[PDB]
Amino acid sequence: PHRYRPGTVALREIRRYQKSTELLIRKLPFQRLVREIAQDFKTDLRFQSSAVMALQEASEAYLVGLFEDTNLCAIHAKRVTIMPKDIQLARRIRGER
Amino acid sequence: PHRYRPGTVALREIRRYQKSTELLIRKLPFQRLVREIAQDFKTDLRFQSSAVMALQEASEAYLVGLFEDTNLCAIHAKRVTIMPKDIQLARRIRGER
Amino acid sequence: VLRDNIQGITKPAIRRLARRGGVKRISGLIYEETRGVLKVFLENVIRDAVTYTEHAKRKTVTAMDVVYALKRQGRTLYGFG
Amino acid sequence: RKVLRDNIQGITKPAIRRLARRGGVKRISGLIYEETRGVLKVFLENVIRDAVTYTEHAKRKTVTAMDVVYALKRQGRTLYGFG
Amino acid sequence: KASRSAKAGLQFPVGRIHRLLRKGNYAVRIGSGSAIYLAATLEYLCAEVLELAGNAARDNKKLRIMPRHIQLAVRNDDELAKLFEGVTIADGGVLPNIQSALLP
Amino acid sequence: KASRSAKAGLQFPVGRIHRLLRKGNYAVRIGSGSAIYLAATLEYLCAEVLELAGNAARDNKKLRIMPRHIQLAVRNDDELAKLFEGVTIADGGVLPNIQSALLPKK
Amino acid sequence: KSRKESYAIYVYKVLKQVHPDTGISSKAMSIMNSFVNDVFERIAGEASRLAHYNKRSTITSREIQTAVRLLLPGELAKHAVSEGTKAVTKYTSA
Amino acid sequence: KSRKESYAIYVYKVLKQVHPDTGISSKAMSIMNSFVNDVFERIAGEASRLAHYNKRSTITSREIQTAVRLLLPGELAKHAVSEGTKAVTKYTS
DNA sequence: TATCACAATCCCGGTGCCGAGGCCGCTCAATTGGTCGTAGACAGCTCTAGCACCGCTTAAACGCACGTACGCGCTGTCCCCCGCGTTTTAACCGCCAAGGGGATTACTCCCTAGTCTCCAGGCACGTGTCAGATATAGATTGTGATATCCT
DNA sequence: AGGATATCACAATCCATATCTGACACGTGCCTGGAGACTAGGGAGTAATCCCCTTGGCGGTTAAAACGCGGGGGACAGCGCGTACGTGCGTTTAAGCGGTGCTAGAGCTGTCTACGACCAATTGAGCGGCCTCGGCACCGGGATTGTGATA
Repeated sequence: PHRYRPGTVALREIRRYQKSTELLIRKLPFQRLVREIAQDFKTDLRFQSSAVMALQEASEAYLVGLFEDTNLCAIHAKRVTIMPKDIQLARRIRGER
Repeated sequence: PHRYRPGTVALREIRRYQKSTELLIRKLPFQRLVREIAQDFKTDLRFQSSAVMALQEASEAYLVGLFEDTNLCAIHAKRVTIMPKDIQLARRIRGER
Repeated sequence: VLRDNIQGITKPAIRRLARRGGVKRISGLIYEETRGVLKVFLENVIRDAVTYTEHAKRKTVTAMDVVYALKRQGRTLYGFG
Repeated sequence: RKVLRDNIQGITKPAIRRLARRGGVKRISGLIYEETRGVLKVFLENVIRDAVTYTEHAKRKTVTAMDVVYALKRQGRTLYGFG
Repeated sequence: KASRSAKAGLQFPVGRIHRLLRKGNYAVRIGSGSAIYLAATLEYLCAEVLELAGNAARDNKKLRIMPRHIQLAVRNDDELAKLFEGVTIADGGVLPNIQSALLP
Repeated sequence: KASRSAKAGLQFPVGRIHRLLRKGNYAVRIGSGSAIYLAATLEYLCAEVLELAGNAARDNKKLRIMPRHIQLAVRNDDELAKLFEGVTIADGGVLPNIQSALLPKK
Repeated sequence: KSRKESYAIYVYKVLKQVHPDTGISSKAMSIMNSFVNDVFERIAGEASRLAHYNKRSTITSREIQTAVRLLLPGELAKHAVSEGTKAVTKYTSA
Repeated sequence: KSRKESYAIYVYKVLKQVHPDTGISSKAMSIMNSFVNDVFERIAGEASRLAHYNKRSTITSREIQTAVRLLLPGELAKHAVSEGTKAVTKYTS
């Protein structure tokens, strides 16, 4: 039947997610990930229901900020696809490791 | 007579300047530049002979640090030449403007 | 105990994160890589958070602990405490 | 009083080439020189303005080494060797 | 009696700000012009950000400033986005910005 | 009269560091152990950097530590380069390093 | 019973004076309160360091004015210094 | 003639005990002195903020221990803690 | 694909010079000893408040088929960037005279801490109304496939 | 016989409206902390010197920069092609919600106790300043990998 050409559902998704301001990761998998990470620093911890929310907001802001720079670095090389080379280059220019 | 192929005097220069630790800009043009810039913030100023030295050290460290990232961004795009696109990309990823 | 939760950051979640960032087309090897990045960021923050907590002799990681852990990496977060 | 003009062209091409070589660059395009002069001017304004603020706060006229070191520290560019 | 924050035409509490400066271990002695000056700049920054936020909320057919509008009005201004260098705003979204190469 | 540095087994000054704490406006009152602890960490970090710098200077048949050697010994250490992250060192040069894609292929 | 102080009512006064017909949600007020706390601590810390480099012991209006000039960029700092001067003058006129 | 109050001779002592046959220039002494100053200011600032968050008023050794555990990265913060604890313990004796 | 002549690079070493190390006198600040107010460690208690589980949905994820466009690889062009040689122009070094500003010291007058008191401004708590969110529906729109008009 | 191209059809976004709940604006009670008023005081403004150190000038050397030519190599354009990513459909599965019980931790209050600030006096440690030398730069010169031209 109908079939959108590759690169219009993508732009509609871009325009939809850049507009709304929800949380993009499912709260429960992220909370379990946070607890599994914290297991290595103090056994039998306890997390407020808002500390996890702050960690998730910070994490999503960080990943979005990283993908913006990865996209710039990908466009720099005559492309539109982003590959791990771009992420690693962005994280090297920004000074992380 | 003799003629080094393009790209060996360059590497010899790279190996020579990465090894020695002098100052690479002539002190007097840089000092005049600093004074001409400061003219716009307080008329009839006065510079210690060591403040100019600190400004020059900081400036050269900044420019060297910028050229390292510009070189990475140029190699990223299948090149060895660095163009203003690379400098602007590096200064955008690093967060400056 | 919990094992292998970094797979909870599913591939569609990463697609949505990239779409908010402005990416039109994502390679196939990004996803795994991205998880790595995430699993490092948290390790650098949560640790500080825990350090800010067991110093106050407490046992519950507050939201101010996370806010301070962020602030001490130049990543200030407005909105929590 | 002197008025100095057109001094950014004092940072000549071979000096910029030397900086690039230290940075590790092999081949330099031809339009990098004006761009580098621009970047340098911007950084220098940003640092000299803070240095002059620190100086004219303490009721002085002589931009000291420590005024520059503080103007740099408050940009995340700590500079060991002049304090 | 007469309030101090209202003695200078301000809206931010000069008393609370002065007590915070004193009991905050910034210097030993603290002048009486410091509280008023600090409160004036704090109120100016609040007025500017709130004005731009209200404008951005009206240009979206709403009546209540939500975090979305503060993020919009902060990233969409030069000096303010310079003052907000590394600030994440919870529930702020991002600026709507598609590149030019990705467009059809 | 014995110096507190000697009692605590250090070399760095405990008295001077304690006073510097008391008159720096860090808190209203400062405990006795804070000076000793801070001095111990300061001396340890100094020992680390100076040891590595002396090594890097001996690798050049030079019996004197110059800024160049401090830079070489700080950038070649993961943790110290993480501690000197945003720091410039005057007269320090840079690390000898050429990217692969610039060398002559053959 | 415990209490905590915030800049809620003050930010709300400023809003009702600059935008008389516009409310402000709860989360936005928390954001503005965090913003005020952060800018306050930045200006005050920089002023402390300033009054410590010149071996002074008093954070007068001079230190706050210079700290505002150092932190706020460009046209922001100009207007903020102007407002601070006007306020100090009005108050000193008793 | 006002006095200049630096960490020159203490850095020199540490060096002469850890690398007994090597000297140190004057530029390198200035760099190490500024380094000690910067690390001191970082650690003291963090200890102050830690005392301030927990509604305390004293900078005990606990706060300096935590500030070291925050600022110093990875494996350094273990040896620095060991040295500090050993020094305090020998002081109390 | 193996060999040759030349243009840096490196090491030996000899001199000097100069920046590091040793040493002296003072002087300022670290140490010692009481005295005291002060915050901080400690036990109980009441109450949140985060953890655990479970039932039930249902929205979101996963896996597969396909087929389209994008990354990549090869070739060719020619523009532009490096190497090299000459000339000269402006940096470097230094010697120095003016002088302008920064540091110091003593006075003093102004502005801030400390303390008790008391009132009024701010916070927790209820209360109800208004605006954001949700559900349908219609009209506007942007995208994609196609017959038709050109070469 | 295919491309251009205006043209026709269809899924998605967006106003317009009812309606609905919850989240904010508003009034109230109470408390705690800010404002006066007085006292003591010590820190910053003012003045005067003075010494030092920064600007300006010049004058000589000399090496770094500017220019101009010439050759090569690398960046860009152009095309084919293979694959790998987006799109869509159908099944399944955990995430969300809400709800209840449990106990663990946390904030608060009183209680004590040990500990750190304050002050007065003492001496020793460290700093500025003057000598003495040994590591480093600097130059000449011999030996050594390396690089483009030969074959």
